[PDB]
Amino acid sequence: EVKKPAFMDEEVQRILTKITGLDLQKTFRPAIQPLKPPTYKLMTQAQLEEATRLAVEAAKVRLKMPPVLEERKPINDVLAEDKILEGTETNKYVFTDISYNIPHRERFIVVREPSGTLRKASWEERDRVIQIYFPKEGRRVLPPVIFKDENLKTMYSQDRHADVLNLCVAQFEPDSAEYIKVHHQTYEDIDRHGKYELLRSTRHFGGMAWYFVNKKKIDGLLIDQIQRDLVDDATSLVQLYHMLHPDGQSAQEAKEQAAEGVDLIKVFAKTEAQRGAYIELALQTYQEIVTSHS
Amino acid sequence: KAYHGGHLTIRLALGGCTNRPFYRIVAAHNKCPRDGRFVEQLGSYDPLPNSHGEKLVALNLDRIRHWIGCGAHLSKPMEKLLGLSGFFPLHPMMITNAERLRRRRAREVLLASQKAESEAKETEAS
Amino acid sequence: PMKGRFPIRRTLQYLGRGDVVFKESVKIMTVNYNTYGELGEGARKFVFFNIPQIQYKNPWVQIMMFKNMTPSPFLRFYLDSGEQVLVDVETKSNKEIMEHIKKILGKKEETLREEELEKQQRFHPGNFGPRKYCLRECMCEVEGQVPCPGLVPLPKEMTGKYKAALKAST
Amino acid sequence: RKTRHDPPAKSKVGRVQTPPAVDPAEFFVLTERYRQYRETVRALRLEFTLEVRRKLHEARAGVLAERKAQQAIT
Amino acid sequence: RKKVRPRLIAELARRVRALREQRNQPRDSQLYALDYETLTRPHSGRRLPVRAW
Amino acid sequence: ICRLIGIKDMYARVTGSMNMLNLTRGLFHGLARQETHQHLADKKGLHVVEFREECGPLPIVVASPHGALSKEPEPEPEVPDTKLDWQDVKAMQGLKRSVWFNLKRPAT
Amino acid sequence: SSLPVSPYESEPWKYLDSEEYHNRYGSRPVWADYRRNHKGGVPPQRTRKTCIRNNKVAGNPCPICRDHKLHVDFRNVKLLEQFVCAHTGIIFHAPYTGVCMKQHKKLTQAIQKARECGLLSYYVPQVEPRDADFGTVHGAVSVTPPAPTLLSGEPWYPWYSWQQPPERELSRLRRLYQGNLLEESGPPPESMPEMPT
Amino acid sequence: PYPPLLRAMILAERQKNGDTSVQEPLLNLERTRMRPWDYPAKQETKGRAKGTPV
RNA sequence: AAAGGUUUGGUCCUGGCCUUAUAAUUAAUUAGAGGUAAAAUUACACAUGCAAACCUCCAUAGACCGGUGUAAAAUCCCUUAAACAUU
Ligand code: FES
Ligand SMILES: [K+]
Ligand SMILES: [Mg+2]
Ligand SMILES: [Mg+2]
Ligand SMILES: [Mg+2]
Ligand SMILES: [Mg+2]
Ligand SMILES: [Mg+2]
Ligand SMILES: [Zn+2]
Repeated sequence: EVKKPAFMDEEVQRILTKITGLDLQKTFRPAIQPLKPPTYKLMTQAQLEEATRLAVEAAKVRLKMPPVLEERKPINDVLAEDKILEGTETNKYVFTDISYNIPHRERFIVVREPSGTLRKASWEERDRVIQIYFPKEGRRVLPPVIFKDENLKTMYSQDRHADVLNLCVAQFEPDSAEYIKVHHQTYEDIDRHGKYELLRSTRHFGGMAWYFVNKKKIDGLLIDQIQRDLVDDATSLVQLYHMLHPDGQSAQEAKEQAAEGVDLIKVFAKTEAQRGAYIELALQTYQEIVTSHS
Repeated sequence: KAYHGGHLTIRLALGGCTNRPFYRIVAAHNKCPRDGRFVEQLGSYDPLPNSHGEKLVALNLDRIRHWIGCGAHLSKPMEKLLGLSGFFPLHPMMITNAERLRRRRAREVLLASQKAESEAKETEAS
Repeated sequence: PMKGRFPIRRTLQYLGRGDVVFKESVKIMTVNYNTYGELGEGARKFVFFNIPQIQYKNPWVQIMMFKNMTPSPFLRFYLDSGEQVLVDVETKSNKEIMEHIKKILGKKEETLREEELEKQQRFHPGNFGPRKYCLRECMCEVEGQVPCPGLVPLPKEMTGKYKAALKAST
Repeated sequence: RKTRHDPPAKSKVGRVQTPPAVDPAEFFVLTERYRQYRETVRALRLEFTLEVRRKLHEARAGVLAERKAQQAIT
Repeated sequence: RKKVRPRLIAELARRVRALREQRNQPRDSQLYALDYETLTRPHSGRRLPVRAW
Repeated sequence: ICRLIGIKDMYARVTGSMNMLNLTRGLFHGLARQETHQHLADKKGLHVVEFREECGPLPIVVASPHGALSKEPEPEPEVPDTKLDWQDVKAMQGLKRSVWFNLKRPAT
Repeated sequence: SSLPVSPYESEPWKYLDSEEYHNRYGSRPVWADYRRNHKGGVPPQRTRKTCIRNNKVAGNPCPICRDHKLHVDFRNVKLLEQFVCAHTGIIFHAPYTGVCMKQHKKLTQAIQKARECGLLSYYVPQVEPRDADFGTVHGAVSVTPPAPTLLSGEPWYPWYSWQQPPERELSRLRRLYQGNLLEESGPPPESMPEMPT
Repeated sequence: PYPPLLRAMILAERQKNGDTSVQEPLLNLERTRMRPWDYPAKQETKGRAKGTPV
């Protein structure tokens, strides 16, 4: 079977990086944090261009996309059932192995319940206790209150989606249900309000386009990419959609006509586009502006 | 102090404040003060239920195994913790005490039934 | 104004810029240089600029310097095995001398990194204790755990004063 | 706590031991639990003692230990 | 340093004390004698435990 | 004087004599003989670039030479011969400051 | 004993947009035109504990206390912004604005609560995921093969359960501790008896 | 058998190292067998009481 | 230190003293409750009670915990060897 493309596939990372874009001014926007007096260097045009190159190298490492994973499966394993200890304790004991050189997902965290059952700690219990003994800067032991739907909607009204996602990465694990819930809610709000520009030149753009492709709702991103004159991006998105859905009518139509460039986007409109009429209109208007002006 | 004689032991060192106990599992020479000089800290024990109702024990099982392999004795409270965790077998007195509690509650239940039967006799008298 | 010439040499940041960390075999480094001449200029700068940095990173190595004893400047290292490594530094820049000694008798970056990690093996984040040694002194500081009675009064039922009263009442 | 050179208390001259009373059924069961419990813990303490000595020998004279020593000399 | 000075009395005391112990060693007939009326050892005045009476 | 000029963020230390006239004459003397970034680019012919720790490695060009940009890199000595003030350096050497230093004060 | 009653108690944010606020304060912070009265040039490192005691106001009420309509609430973000550094995002210490220690604590809690609910913006650093590897196939997070005793339902070790002593051994103990014995106990209840209530 | 947690840690290590087996970890008690508590002890190394009378 | 006050008929320089900040003890005046921490004139003399036992005899322990800052430039850090009244 032809393997389903992955998020980390070298081809997917190429396309997702391209559509995301780069902007040294947005990637290195000044942080509102304690400040220090700036330093100054006299540089030639050769040295200045070299410095810009290193800045673009850092912007690449800065824009590294966070993992997109499937929801973890509940841990429900009972190590022992010592019924002799039933009724001798009122509160659960949680035992955490805190050996330094063990990966956190390979640590043994067990719970001795009042009934006497010795079981493995659940996912929510595992993450809480690992914060208490291996604290991570940015993460809190108890789930914050900013992730509540009412609080999240407030952040969306202020157009603070990149923060909602940066907070979701410091707090929750990539495979946790809360992580997937918050990300899918942020991506969904961007679509309805056409706020795709907020996450451009950010590490969160790749996951957003991935989510739309898998959910077959790239229509809005194509319309918005075209209206911003980013039609190379729109074509690459249609390539990614024809890669993760090979047996789709749209992918089979592009093979029949050997479509390339702007042709690929036109094929998508007729075949699988939820709102094909608008993609053609925006694509047509773009062609008219380009042809008329140049 | 300059001790002469004694052995290394794994025990609980009491910390915290009044009515708020907190324990540090440590490996220390047995003659040292309870909260004084130790060799290594091997974990912690919080005996008070937290917001989720969980008493939290942390055990550095790699260092604990190291010090038991070098002759370190265990205090009876620490042997009870290792038994509840599953790293050691349940201590004999953990089982015996649980059996005593079972025999003691059986008497209480029987006495209540006898009292209820005596109360039933009062109901019969009316 | 800091006294002397090139007062930057007497700053901790400058002293820490030295990169030559000798191998454990190195025990002594005798420096023979001439105060007058043209082919010994690099050696004079090496004594002026580099010897402080070398000593700072190698506190246990004996650096003894001799002046105007030979026609040409040279460096001779004495190793613990008994070997003597002679280096000729005439017509060589001070930077060139530092790079030469680093190659032949300097520890590699990989070796130095491993030692740093080993030094910190016994520090654990989960460990509780004084600020000098640990992040948190008590579990009361942790979020969700019962707070310290001093900061937050405990519930009456969790207090010995209250419990003792009930036992008398019983 | 008192030193060996301190005088004994006068309120405690009368003291004599009062050994606890023994339940035959539970005393015997408990004696067997201690024997079997201490056997298991001695087997585990021995296994822990071997991991300590194995790990120490690997570091002192393991494959990796020997190669690095000659690599430095070369 | 060099202001730490010998302690002749301390050295003399240790040796002298140890010698007396060897000279005046007790015998089993004295250390383990017993008074059967009180079940107490006369040497040390150590009363035997109850389960041994 | 700084409020009269419009300077909002600065540090200064005054030592020696506290003569008010000499402090005002010396203050204006120094503030009027400073060198703007645009001036420095013209004198040396090179770009003046700025590196902020809150902006990462992003190079910020604050002044470009008015005429011809040079191609000879400015000499960077291995060890500079700058004359350093003990007062500035002493802090970074880990020496304890006075109890009067950096006290909490009202907004200026 | 009659402190004035603010009309904006329910909606504190309204005051900061009203014409009355603009006339009194303009576009400068509410602490701009406040000065503290103290001996010496170096001021005390703490401000006064509180400006209001039992409906009485102190001589020089602090910026918050002097204006009763000003309300320190997490929803009144425009007021809270004035007490946070725009460039560094650090809350100013009490001497900086001259607020009393009581209101400074109240302001700090309101700012912290406003940030937690997202009403007041702050800088979120970018942090990498916790784990280098995200596999969940280790036994700790997976299913361990059930032990033979667990499948059968037996105790983990045989001595965990009560094993009736042999009759000869019970007699051996009755002789050894003759005269200091307790009533012999039989097998304990199979389960924990439900607590009588 | 091994204690419940210590048995799970052994089986988990097996899978990590690629050792595939359903063998049950077992402790060997032969090497560490305890004498009875009343077993005669070594008199040669035992202490003797001092010669100071009370 | 972000400094200020004070030499003179007056100015500049030099220079000390003092003020403003922070904390501990004692004292004057004054004082509701609750939680927590700490408790401290004195190596001067001490009434009284208690602070080390356990345990089938042998042994083990009372060499610890607790207290004070006597003596002493007394030490820190490091190397080597050796035992251990030990496990
Ligand atoms: S310091 Fe943690 S309970 Fe008080
Ligand atoms: K003066
Ligand atoms: Mg015996
Ligand atoms: Mg004069
Ligand atoms: Mg007083
Ligand atoms: Mg002590
Ligand atoms: Mg003295
Ligand atoms: Zn106030």
